Amino acid sequence: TAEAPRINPVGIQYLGESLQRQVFGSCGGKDEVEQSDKLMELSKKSLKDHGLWGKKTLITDPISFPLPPLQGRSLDEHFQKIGRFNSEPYKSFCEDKFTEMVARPAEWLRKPGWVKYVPGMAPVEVAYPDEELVVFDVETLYNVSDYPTLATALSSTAWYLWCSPFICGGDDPAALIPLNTLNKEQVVIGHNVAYDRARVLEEYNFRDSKAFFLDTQSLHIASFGLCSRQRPMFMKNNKKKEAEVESEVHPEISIEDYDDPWLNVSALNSLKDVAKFHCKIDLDKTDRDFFASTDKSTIIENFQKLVNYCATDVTATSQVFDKIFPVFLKKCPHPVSFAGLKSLSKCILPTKLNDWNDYLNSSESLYQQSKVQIESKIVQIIKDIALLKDKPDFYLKDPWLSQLDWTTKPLRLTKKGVPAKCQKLPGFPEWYRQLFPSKDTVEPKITIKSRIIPILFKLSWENSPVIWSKESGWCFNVPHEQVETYKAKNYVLADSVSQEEEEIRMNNLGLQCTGVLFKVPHPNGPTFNCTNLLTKSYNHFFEKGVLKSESELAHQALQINSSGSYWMSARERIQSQFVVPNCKFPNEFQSLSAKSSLNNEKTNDLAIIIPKIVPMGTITRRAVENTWLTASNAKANRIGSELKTQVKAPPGYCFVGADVDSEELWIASLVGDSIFNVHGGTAIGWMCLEGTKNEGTDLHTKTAQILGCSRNEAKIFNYGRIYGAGAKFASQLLKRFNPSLTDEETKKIANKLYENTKGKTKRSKLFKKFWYGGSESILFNKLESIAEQETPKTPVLGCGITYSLMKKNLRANSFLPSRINWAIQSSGVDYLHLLCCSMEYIIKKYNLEARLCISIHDEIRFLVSEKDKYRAAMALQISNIWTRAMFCQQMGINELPQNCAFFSQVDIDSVIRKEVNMDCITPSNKTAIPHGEALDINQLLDKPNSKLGKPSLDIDSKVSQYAYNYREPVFEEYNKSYTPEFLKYFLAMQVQSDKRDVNRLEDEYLRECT
DNA sequence: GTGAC
DNA sequence: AGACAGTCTGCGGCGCGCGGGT
DNA sequence: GTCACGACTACCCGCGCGCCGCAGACTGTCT
Ligand SMILES: Nc1ncnc2c1ncn2[C@H]1C[C@H](O)[C@@H](COP(=O)(O)OP(=O)(O)OP(=O)(O)O)O1
Ligand SMILES: [Mg+2]
Repeated sequence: TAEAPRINPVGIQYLGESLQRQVFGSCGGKDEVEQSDKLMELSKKSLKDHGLWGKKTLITDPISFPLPPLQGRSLDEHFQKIGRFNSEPYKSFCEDKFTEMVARPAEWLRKPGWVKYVPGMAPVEVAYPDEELVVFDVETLYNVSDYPTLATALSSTAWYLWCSPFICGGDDPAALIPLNTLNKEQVVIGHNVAYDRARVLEEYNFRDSKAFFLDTQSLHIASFGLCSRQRPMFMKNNKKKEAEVESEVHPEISIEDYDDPWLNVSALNSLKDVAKFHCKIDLDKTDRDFFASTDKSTIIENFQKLVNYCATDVTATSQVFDKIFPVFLKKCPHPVSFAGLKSLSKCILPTKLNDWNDYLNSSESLYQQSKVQIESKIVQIIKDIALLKDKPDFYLKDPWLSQLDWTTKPLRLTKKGVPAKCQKLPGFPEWYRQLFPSKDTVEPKITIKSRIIPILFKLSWENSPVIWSKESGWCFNVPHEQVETYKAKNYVLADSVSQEEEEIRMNNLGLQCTGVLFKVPHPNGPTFNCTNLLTKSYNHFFEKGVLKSESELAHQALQINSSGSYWMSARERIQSQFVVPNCKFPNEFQSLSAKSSLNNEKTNDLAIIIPKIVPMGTITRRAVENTWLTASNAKANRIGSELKTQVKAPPGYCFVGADVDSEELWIASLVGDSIFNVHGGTAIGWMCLEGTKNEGTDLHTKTAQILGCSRNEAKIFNYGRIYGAGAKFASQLLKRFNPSLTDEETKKIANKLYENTKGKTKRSKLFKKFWYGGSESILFNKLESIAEQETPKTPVLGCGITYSLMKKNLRANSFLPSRINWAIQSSGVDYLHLLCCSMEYIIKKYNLEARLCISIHDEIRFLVSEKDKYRAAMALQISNIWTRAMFCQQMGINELPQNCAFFSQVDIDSVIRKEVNMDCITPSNKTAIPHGEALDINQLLDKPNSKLGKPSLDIDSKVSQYAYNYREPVFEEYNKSYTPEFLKYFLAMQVQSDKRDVNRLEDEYLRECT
């Protein structure tokens, strides 16, 4: 009948016979079990200590369907051969690059288009440079338009200059530089090259391009780190540079270089600093103001100077690249890294123009309408208050109005005449004067973020007025009788200095002391001070009634603060995007499919945005985007949060997308389970693999149900406990999730959870310090151990770490937590690169009509026509299973669990959102969007027209030419240092639950070693 | 300052 | 009719709190 | 009954507000 499931000694299911044969081929691991039996016993003991032995898991029928064959006897051979296939011929052009540079022409000619100069010959006019490799730089007049003005290119033989018609006697500034990227394969090298790519004429096509734009900044960051640890490590570099510039003498003996050697191997990200560091070139930056002008006649003069400046920039960039590139080849030697770098350097965003303009208009209009309306009333209140200065008796009794500086200076008199020398407001109180910045200002300025607002809005805490102090922040007065009682409420007294200042101010104003000052609590802790009382996390106190106001505008101010902060943060970046319409370039916007079959109706409003993506902008080799990878999600009360819904597909096309499930937790569990060689050998690995997302039995959901919070808050809590957070911070997090709890309750819960999770600690001379008795002790010990190696490498692809964070460059300020995080956060980049390479290979092999659109970390999307949508989903599933099998085989296990093999959901839609069934109603958008479609593996297999067709025979013939070289895995290199007796005794001690047993094992080891 | 020696 | 020494008067750079994302 | 350093989520982007160091114009004796 049906096939029977296969189960380990632990109740975990594996793949079926067909999937096993097509993925892992034939393998045998029977010989390890004889050594593994002791480990199994240890694992069994651990599983009995936490009560997970004999507990049932999820068992389902096996899945079997045919797959495309592999190109080697192992996954490493397959991936290396496909990487060499996808990396050519750009890799050959990157090498054999010229070293000597040709001479510069004496005079430049002003002529529209492309002009080529060859030493010894006359200048010529050309249509395209038509070169394999060039170095490129672009200049533009940004205050006039977004279109380029001039450009220069350098090759191995000649020089090229491109001039716009706008500076050659024209009134139309809309022009783009042509390079024939749709038919000629080429490599263009530049510094921040995306900004230059955005100004190329033939890049505005839905059909794929054939040019590779390479960036030196990403190579420099990935190689040298730039001390970009986002800690005052970055501050010490600037401080040391300031100290060196201040000193006019250079002593032979150097102080603080012994303590911090890494100060000598770092620079900044700007091109001038990189050139000064690597190539010792002093690059002057003075002419950059000439491109800030409004009149174009300025550019007509000083033409030769500007062209020479741009050519000097080109020369510096070439000399920097010729030194940077071999180092990058040395640190990252796997072809998949280069293929992923090429894949992530080409992205496109199709939009529409009128919708974008309407969205911008509404988003600005609502914001200004709210802001002006509230500010008018605040100014009116200030005007009414400032009129009573003539009666000292009325305001000297008010508890709030008595804290203002009611002092007036005399009017100056010069030679018995009016001086009239910049006197802003004579004979007025000081608090009123400070509102006006200068004499020209006629109306006082005020904002809800000002400091005197809790004085203008009479605020009370526990039915007591608030008092501003110098040393502390906001405080309130409690009489002597109840001082002990409020100590039961865990409030904290202020320091003695503020007490003395309060005493002297009350003696100056002429009253007697009746109590003491208590501090308003702060969310972070008792040490921090409170400075603002109208921000987030004070709304709950306003709802309860602890914070009270005598004015109705406090609640409206809180609403306005909650509603319009993200627009205030991102308006300038959102409104300054470069959008190119269809009506201006009618010969460019070509369709993805060759058989267009006309159908140009109702397509009169189309646009394309090219993002400015830095492929490697972090120490962990992640990509950086300032606008599109920092975009908010749609919310019911947030203005302008519908940004990502503005990306729309043209008629006849759609978006197919996916996102990886529980990514880095799975990687950490795999690292922890690699010691025992069996999936589920540790308690956390067994807890992670028991259920699936579709049944609502994942670890994040269970944590949320136990803690009584949402799933995102559970994700934060779980990712906070790992990477080294304390119990006090966990208690503060629990307080912030549920603000109705008591301090002791949260402390007890956090203490119990940390005791159950991590365990206890032991210090021994032989085995240093180690955790024991917990369900995640082995994982913590392994993560601590792998970060102290001499040459740290990524376990999957073998990428190296930056020079700034290596051991030999550090004697103090170890920066330990980043070195702990680095490997786990850097494995995701390799995951993404493998996924992209697999998708590119499948698309090229089976002639699908698809192209990558956007990749936000572990989320990816593709633009696919209506005919090949389910084939694209199938290719995504195959890529996922290949990547997971690669990860499992590299770490030493030749099996894969069935539950984690495939994506949970695959999304097909027409816009970009997080969930298909979202109306996306915002305060600025009043129209709902129809829902999309989401599919799992069984529903995908049930549908027709989802099967791949006939393949091309020549692709495999081209792939088979490349070579394969065997390499040894990273953990196998790591395991050579330790003797097996040390390992077995350490593993035996890590699973014990009492100090006496560990001491006995240490004594037995000491007796055995002799 | 605080669980471990 | 300058000389110059006090004597204010704003103006710009810097750090920090506070929000968005995986 | 002492003790010896431990202890610490991570990676990115950017704006408004208070604070302080200076460049510049204005009297006022002074020659
Ligand atoms: N506060 C955070 N701290 C550390 N890492 C985080 C944090 N938030 C997100 N990440 C990291 C860990 C994730 O594995 C990785 C991918 O992001 P994300 O998809 O949001 O988490 P996830 O994959 O575990 O949940 P899900 O299964 O719903 O996709 O980014
Ligand atoms: Mg995910």
